[PDB]
Amino acid sequence: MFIQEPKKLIDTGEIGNASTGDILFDGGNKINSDFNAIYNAFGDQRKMAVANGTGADGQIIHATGYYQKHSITEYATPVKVGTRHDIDTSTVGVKVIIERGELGDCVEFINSNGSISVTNPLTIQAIDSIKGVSGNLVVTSPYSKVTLRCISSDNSTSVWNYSIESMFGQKESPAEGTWNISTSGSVDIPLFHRTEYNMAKLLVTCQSVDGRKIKTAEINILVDTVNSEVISSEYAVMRVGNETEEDEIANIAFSIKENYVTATISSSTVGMRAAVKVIATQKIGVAQ
Amino acid sequence: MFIQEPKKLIDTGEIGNASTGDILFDGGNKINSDFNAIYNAFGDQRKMAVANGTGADGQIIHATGYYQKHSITEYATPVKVGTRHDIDTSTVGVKVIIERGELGDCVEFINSNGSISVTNPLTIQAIDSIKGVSGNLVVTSPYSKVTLRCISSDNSTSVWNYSIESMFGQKESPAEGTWNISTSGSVDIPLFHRTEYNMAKLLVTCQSVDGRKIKTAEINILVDTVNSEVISSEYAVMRVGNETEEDEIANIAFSIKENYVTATISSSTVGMRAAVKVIATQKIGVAQ
Amino acid sequence: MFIQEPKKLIDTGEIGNASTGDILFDGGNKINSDFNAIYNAFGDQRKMAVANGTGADGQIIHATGYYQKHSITEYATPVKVGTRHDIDTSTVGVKVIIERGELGDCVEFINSNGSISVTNPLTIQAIDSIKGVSGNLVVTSPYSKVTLRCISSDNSTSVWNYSIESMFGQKESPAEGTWNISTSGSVDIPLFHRTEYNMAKLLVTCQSVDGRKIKTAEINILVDTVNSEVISSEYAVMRVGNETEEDEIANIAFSIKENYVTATISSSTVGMRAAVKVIATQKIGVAQ
Repeated sequence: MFIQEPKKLIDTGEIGNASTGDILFDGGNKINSDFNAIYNAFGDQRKMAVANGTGADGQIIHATGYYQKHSITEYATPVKVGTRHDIDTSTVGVKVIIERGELGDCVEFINSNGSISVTNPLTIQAIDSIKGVSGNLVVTSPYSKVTLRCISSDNSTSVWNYSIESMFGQKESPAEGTWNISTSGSVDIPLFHRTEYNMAKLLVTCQSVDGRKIKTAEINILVDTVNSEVISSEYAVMRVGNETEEDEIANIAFSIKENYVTATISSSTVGMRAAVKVIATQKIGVAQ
Repeated sequence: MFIQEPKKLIDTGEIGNASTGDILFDGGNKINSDFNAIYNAFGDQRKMAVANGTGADGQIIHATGYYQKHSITEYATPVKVGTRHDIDTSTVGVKVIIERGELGDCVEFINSNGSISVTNPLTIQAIDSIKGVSGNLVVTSPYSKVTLRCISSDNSTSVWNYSIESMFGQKESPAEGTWNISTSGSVDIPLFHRTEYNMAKLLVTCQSVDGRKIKTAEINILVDTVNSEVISSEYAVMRVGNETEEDEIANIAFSIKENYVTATISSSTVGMRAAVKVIATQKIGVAQ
Repeated sequence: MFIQEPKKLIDTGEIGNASTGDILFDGGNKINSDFNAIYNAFGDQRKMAVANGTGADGQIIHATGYYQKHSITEYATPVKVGTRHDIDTSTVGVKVIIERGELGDCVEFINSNGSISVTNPLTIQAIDSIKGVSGNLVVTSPYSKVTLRCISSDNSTSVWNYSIESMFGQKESPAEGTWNISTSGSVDIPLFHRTEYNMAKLLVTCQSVDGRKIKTAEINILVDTVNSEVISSEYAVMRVGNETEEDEIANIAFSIKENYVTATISSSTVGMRAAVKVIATQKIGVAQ
């Protein structure tokens, strides 16, 4: 691997005190050290073995950043903080050890070839320990994104915590916010175009300006594109200021309006607010 | 657009072999090429048209990175790997083509002005193909964040996969971990301050040290701030080592303790563990 | 704090017109300015107080980027766009003000020591305003990740929107895609290895090639590792082209096959498609 050297700056404090040759040589080397540091942090390090990362196929600065591909033997020694790794466990699980860190230090892993599995896992040992983990962190989720951050260092205590996420998938939410129920006692909230999702899950919480009346409900909806309708299933309903055990406080209905799956929320109570959030969706794609 | 040139390094191998003029000119140009490469990867490229990105309003290095605003005509030719784009489909949908990639290569898109929609979409063609997609990837989610990564190259096979997420929203989880049920047979787990959310959804899974007894349940809770209480709706309950079809294995209750919405988990069985995770929340904000 | 100066480039347009001393001094200073800009955007700025960030413990380029630790007095003045902050509200809540932005400008916050709470919050004022927020954005979620992006500038209107996420947690999805139901009328979809999760939540949507028949359902499953079985709870079922109010359109079953929790989907209708997505999971870890 390439272990950069800290930042070097040109000592302009000299020059009319050390002739050219000496200054240009010392300067250039410092400049090269710095650029190699930067380029290797945002570019493929495997290219250093060729013209020191120069040439027509030399290193480039990736705006998206870069995750290094290192070999098993290279992971025999602790990885530096701030580094990024694209793990390959295709032929065998790999273990990575992270040097002791300091508050905020971070190391991120990616799994572009999806080799991570239970038999060929990504084992991570963060010098000292990982919170909520006994010993090493064993990652078995293919095509995953693992982020480790140091949440406590001071002195003799270097503790890290982590996050694990899928590199891919449709995670977007088509709608999230709060809307007022107009004096007319009803409000339409466009969720998404009829063609974007087949199914969606939302949470709806309606509360009066004084918080005396409030209702919350979870709703799964199915988009029936052929009949231009939307089927819904509301459950886990909870209310507080309901005058009667029959009084809804707020009713939620669905339909397609202007080609947009739409939530229509109405209520008797005046000055009712309604928070609407889509927390999941499903779109039938193409098999395989 | 600005298409950087690979990394260039100063040939200190010369100097006391090529006079100053030649070395300073060749050096400076290389230095400028490199810095332009870096600055354009982390800064606004539209500024290059002014003093080559210099001046009081010249380019700067964004620690957060930067997403370039390019024109339609500029997207007529394949985009390089490692680039970032802030898409604008306000007047018309835009198509972007990504050059053939290699394992790990990445390209990320953002939609700051929220112009993406079904009529003015973001169409992406990743040289060769995108997994789970027939032809081009058509993005219609406004204010979205799209990430494309190459998951297979080798030779004649350049396949990419993608992720789509919302740029905005409250996605945080107020609590996730595992707690022991003390010998007293009960444990309180603070979830969040009474004022942070009106509604929350959690998953609870309790298992004995030997895995003979286990229960899982999903729970939606409503924070009644006025009466300082928390209403709950537990469902999808599943158990395995239940001695009786009336034996709960573990009971979950909610209330406000010390002003924190709190989960109280108790069980007869000794040595019971309980995993608690909040997978969704809803907070009534301000309309509009 | 360190407020970088815009990009500076070496004026090769001179040299055989201004002797060495003048060019090397002016050049070096520009080079240093640029590198300080880069290093301070991707490295610890607190090190500038020592040898200007040089030395054996000097600044380094973090591939993961870096989030600066600034003091209360330093936040008395507006923060520049593109900066990253690791907030510390351990002794008192801190307020940060963001200078007016332009479309796409971004500022990101992290909370490595988890000091953020309701009593010691992170208050953010984005010059002009934040959408869906009345006044300042008040963050009370510990160990959070806050991202602010400018979604509208033009002229007199500088509006921002934000996202809040947990820095840590297991958020990965073990499976998401679409599968064809073979002519045999049944398909097995491996979800994850039996040891990865104790509980999972999935959404399943099956639709015929012509969209006349379709069913959607939400399912929570519990992995019974001791008996090598999987218990399930299917609900919120919705159908459209059901010939009978008893006709399922598609049946979903679960079990462990080859040691992988597996979904088995079967249907009478020919040419049925099935979208399967795991939107939540729970793994019993170690208490504390």
